[PDB]
Amino acid sequence: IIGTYRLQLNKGFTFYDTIENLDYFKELGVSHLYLSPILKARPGSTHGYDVVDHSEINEELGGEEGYFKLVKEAKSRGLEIIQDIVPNHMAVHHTNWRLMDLLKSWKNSKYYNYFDHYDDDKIILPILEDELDTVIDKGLIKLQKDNIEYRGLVLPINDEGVEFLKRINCFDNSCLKKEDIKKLLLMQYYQLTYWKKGYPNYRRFFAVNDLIAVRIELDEVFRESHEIIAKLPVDGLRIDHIDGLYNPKEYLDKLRQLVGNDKIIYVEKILSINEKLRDDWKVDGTTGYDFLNYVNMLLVDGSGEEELTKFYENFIGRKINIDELIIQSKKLVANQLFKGDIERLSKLLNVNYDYLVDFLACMKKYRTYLPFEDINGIRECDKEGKLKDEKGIMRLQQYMPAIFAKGYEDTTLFIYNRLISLNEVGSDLRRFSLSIEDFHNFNLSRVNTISMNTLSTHDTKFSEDVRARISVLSEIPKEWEERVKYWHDLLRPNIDKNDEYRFYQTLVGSYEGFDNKERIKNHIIKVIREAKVHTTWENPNLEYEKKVLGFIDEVFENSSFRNDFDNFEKKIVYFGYMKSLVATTLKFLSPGVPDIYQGTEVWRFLLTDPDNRMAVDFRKLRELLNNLTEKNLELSDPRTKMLYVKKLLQLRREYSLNDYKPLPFGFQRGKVTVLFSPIVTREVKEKISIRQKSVDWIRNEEISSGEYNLSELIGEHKVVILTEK
Ligand SMILES: [Mg+2]
Repeated sequence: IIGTYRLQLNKGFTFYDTIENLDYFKELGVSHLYLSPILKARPGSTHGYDVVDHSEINEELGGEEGYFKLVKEAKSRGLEIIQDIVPNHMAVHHTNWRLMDLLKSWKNSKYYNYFDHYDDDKIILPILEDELDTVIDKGLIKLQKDNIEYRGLVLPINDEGVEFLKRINCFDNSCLKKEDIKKLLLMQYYQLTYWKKGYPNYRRFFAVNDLIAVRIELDEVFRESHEIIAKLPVDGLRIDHIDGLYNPKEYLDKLRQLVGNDKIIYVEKILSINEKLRDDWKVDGTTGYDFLNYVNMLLVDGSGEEELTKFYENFIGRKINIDELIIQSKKLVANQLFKGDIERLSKLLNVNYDYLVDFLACMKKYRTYLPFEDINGIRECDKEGKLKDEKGIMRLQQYMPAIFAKGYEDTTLFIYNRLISLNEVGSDLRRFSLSIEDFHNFNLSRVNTISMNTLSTHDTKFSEDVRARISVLSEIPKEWEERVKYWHDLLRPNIDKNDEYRFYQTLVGSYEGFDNKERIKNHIIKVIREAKVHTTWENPNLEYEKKVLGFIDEVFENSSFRNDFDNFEKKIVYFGYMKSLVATTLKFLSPGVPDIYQGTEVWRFLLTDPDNRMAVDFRKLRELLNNLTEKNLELSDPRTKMLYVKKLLQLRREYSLNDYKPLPFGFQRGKVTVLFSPIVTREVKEKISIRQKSVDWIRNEEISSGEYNLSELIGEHKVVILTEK
């Protein structure tokens, strides 16, 4: 109802670690703690999306005891929970006893249909670090009476294998041959392979072999997998990857039936160019990528579009067309990561493999929702009317988001580097910037929504503050161009200029001094592997990657670069905070519910997961909150941003806001007016009329009715908030 605060739970931050910080959250002003998944995940999981037991609350977080202790402790200071749940899939680990049961007994297992496996004879688990023969030859498979172990993974032995071991009267590695181990493995209901020379014959999360989907569309599977979930004393739920479901609508109807229509439910689901959530999803919105990108585009200055475009082209010496890039990247991922699944979907749907890859690469939204959506939702890419089997399309719909996500989010976003502050999850790189009236129209359609407004998550490519700095370049492209050409002649890098160009922008976004350089180094390596041009996760080009790492060591080692960059960067950083405050105000005061990624209630520069997964120093945040004040804060002081978070969450509790009236450079909701300027490096020339005695809500300094320059109202921060009386 007022604000959500996302916490990344794990062993290093447990239910008890949360309990210690409840007074902080309360005083910050937030109403809901937005908890990461809490069912038992693999031991040591830093994130909890690799579920291994549906019927138990993760002991590494505090177990069932800690959770209810947390909840009751939290409610006792007006804090509610929105609990992240993961319906679609589980992890291949021995701690997943349901899955082990299927591996042991196959058709005799009650969990035979709980898992989305393709074939009825075997399951192929491409999880070996080497060829099976090599693994065996190295003796990396340890035998017991009734189980094998590989790299700490325990898998059971079926009846036939155990009969074999009794025949040869041998139950450890000492009393049998390598070809005996071989024979034993070949007769297991599971067949282990090298992770690169095997297609899984089961449905995954995207292309993650470790994760196998559960068949929640079957009513027994849904009941069992939501047994603990249904008992949770929580105000709300967030649904991970709902687009993976065979029938999301049916799933939401059963979830609503289960936990009642009063709970707040958000879905993780990426919306495209004009899409909205299905009317019949009894759901209160998404986690807010739509909002994020609307603000994100608004922060970008349109007048720099042509110049940034032409320089990018000139600097890499290659023109890049975005629509072809998107298309080729989806086709790249279809063939590289999902060839096995698309081969099967071709046979199921009676089409040629290429036509089907062409169709998936054509889809302009993440997926269609037959049998509820009409068949003409696939009409436009199925130009030849080949796709007709309803259930086949229903089946295909489960893979459609994986092509969009892996092709656009995890490939295109790491290649088209014109201005990477835009390369975000849920973005549309076909557009560049957005207007205030565009922003108003977006809000107008959401005036009564409680959907999340967020600018940073555990999956966003960057934190909001990283994007705010890089977007400043759009306002000063000429100066930007000068710097890059000098840096490029100064350093003489033996690498792809697209990688080099990428790096510079990343430094601009994330600069906190020329130390701690392993973060940017690891990130850039991740970037170019995602890009899939000179290297990949499956086949790292160690020779190229070393050139890239060499370049970055040279950079941090070049006094001329450091001094030049440092001086350019002072401007960026100064203007970036401004954009960040504008965005921040927009997040708390637009229609919808504002979300806070842990630690980002102050300045915080996070790159891509896993960099955005670093520990948050709550002790420090508490000390800042303790010493909070409204004068004379340096813009770059962390208390400046925290001040906004605390005062706008507070605003949310005292002033009614259900109302939205657009202004040329702001908007009104009740007795609240927001005035801002997304452009920050140039003085805004506008007259503004304050009709009535108002209060600067951050400064608590009354402003009297009258005409004003806008530049005087918004001052250094580029945003003001006015309340009446
Ligand atoms: Mg995710």
